[PDB]
Amino acid sequence: NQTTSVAKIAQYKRKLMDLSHRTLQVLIKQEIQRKSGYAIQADEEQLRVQLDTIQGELNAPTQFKGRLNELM
Amino acid sequence: GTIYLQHADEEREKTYKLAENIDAQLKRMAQDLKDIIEHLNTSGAPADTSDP
Amino acid sequence: LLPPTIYIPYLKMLQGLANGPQCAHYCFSLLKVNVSWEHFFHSLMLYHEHLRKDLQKEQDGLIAFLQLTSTIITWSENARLALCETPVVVILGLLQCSIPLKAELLKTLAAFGKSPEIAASLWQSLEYTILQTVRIPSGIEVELNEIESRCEEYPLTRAFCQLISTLVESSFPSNLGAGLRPPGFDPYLQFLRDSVFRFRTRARA
Repeated sequence: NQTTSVAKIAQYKRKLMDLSHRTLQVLIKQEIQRKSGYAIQADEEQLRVQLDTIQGELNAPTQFKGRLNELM
Repeated sequence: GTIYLQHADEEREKTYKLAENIDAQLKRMAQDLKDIIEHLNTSGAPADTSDP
Repeated sequence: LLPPTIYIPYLKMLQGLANGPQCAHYCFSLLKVNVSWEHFFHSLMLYHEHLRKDLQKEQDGLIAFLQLTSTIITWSENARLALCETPVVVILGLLQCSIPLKAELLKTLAAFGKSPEIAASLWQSLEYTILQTVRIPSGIEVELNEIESRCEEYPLTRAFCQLISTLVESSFPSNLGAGLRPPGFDPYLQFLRDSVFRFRTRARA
């Protein structure tokens, strides 16, 4: 029972992550449609500062290129 | 449907759409990194993987 | 008699005295000529500052102040303009503050509203006072939201309706709300969808 039941645990976990993505996506669209309104800012920019940082960090440059495929 | 029967436009939505892709993107990357690590592990002794 | 409580009952007693079109006129003169109306608005203005700067006793005093202004302004004539210009500006300012009171000032404002063309200052106050906080997208709902946010409680709405009933009686400015939003009177009627749609489900006949 246990050895081939790992299946349910793994399946459950992936389902969890997909539901998390949809949860987040629904959570996010409830903050664009009710929320503009065009009110939205304040706290938002701080979110937005964090997000900016992380995003092109990543980008750019540096990382990607060099590293991932000197490694591959 | 309701919002559509309104003046118009939608906005400041894109940022979120960016956030989710941004949050999503690395998830993409963790997989790739996983896809690497396994390969590295795979590169390692032959004639018998099944040994002790 | 200065004591806040005596002062507020004095205001109430006079309201009772103001009853005839004729009596109302005397009450008008009492303050104007032989406490003056100006002192009264001043008190309201002061309370307003204290309230906002801060962010029962006052409610007693203010409620009385309004009850009195309302009683006279209703039973008056050309005089209405004079009181209108003066409590109108101050009353508008008071309305911005939360206050329990909001409705009441709206009722008084309405009394002030004149029959003629010179509605305009009042319409601007109202539109500005719905429009200011709200962020309106280009849709309809956002507009409704502006009203809903401000006119939170039942008294607020009833007062609002009385004021609106008065202003709408016979006229308003062209391209109202110009600059801030899609112009025109239409969004106000939409708001009523919020109201008389809801009415069926009142509390409280």
